[PDB]
Amino acid sequence: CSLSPEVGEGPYFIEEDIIRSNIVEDRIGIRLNVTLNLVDFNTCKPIKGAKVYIWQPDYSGIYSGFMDKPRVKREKMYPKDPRRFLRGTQVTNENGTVTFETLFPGHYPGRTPHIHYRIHANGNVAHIGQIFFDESTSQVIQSKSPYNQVRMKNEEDGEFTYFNGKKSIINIDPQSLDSLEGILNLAINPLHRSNLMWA
Ligand SMILES: [Fe+3]
Repeated sequence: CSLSPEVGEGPYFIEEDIIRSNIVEDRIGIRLNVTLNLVDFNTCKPIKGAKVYIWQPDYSGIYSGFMDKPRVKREKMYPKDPRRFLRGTQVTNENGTVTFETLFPGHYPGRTPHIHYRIHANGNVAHIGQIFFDESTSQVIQSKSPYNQVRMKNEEDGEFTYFNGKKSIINIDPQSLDSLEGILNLAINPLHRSNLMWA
């Protein structure tokens, strides 16, 4: 129960209700279950009814909707393809929990591997961030197929450094090396209006 850090949205958010737990579609990689537990910063009690969005690139660093890897611009970015793999939304339960069935993310050049997330509560964009991986685990996974077929360090990454990525690393249960299980506990502020959206 300390306020989780926020991190810039980047350019590839797509504001669509795709409410599902399994976001893999046709993508290939290593299965990762991402469980996020949300509490209200103020009370430390779980937050119920919050919409959690995640989005991430596939193993070779492609984002669905931006598969033609277009030029990035400060002005509002619009997806060209209709694919939505590796994107989803889940609504927190009584316990403040959502779980997604995803893959370990690939990454871009000039970025460390991560999964984005954005949370709506009370019709406000309450919190935007990024999920990072412990260096040892990331190294293990990147040595396996298909991740090893195409890496900026956490500490080289502008976003990780500037926005406290250290407090935003997902905890992977090591014995889960059938499918990986990851837990990240977050404390957010449902009254906060984030200003970290791309537009
Ligand atoms: Fe990204």
